[PDB]
Amino acid sequence: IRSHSYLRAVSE
Amino acid sequence: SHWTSKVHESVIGRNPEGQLGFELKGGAENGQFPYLGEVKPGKVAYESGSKLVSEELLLEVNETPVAGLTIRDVLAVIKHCKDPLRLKCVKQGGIVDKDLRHYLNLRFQKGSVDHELQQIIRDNLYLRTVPCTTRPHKEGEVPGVDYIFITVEEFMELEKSGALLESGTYEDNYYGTPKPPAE
Repeated sequence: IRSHSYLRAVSE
Repeated sequence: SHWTSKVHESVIGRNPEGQLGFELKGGAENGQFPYLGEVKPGKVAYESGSKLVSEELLLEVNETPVAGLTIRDVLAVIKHCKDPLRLKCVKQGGIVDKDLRHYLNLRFQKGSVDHELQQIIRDNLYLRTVPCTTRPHKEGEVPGVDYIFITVEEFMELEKSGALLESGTYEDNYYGTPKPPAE
């Protein structure tokens, strides 16, 4: 589903 | 203590009319966990084991995770389950609340039960949503499908209104997941 950039933006 | 410390499995049947004994509320379209309405004593057909208070968050049905889905999807999972229904639920109070935005901002220890559940919930919400970004469209992407391409101005209006359930930043742009449509 989500891209690498999206997941790096939000993951914590 | 853990977000998931009060999680339990309650087992129910549907009544003759095919109803649960309680209403489902909330859902990702409302920016919420699915959660129970009022649970009146006597109204629910339990099998042996744990029982439900009013307004518990519903996490799973027959080992299908439903938190992060819309109410329609939750009802669709339930319609394809055979009795008895095993519901994994957690009562609201303290750190546990039906608001998905607040939940998805919580930071849990990597590998924890709390973290694994949060990832499962995010995966569910991602099945139902197109992300928004303020970065420009690139070759190969389909607007409306891969991303909603919006301005910073627009993104901040959505943040302010609570329409984004999750947001972050990467390489000078904003990224987020809006509430899915109701239907």
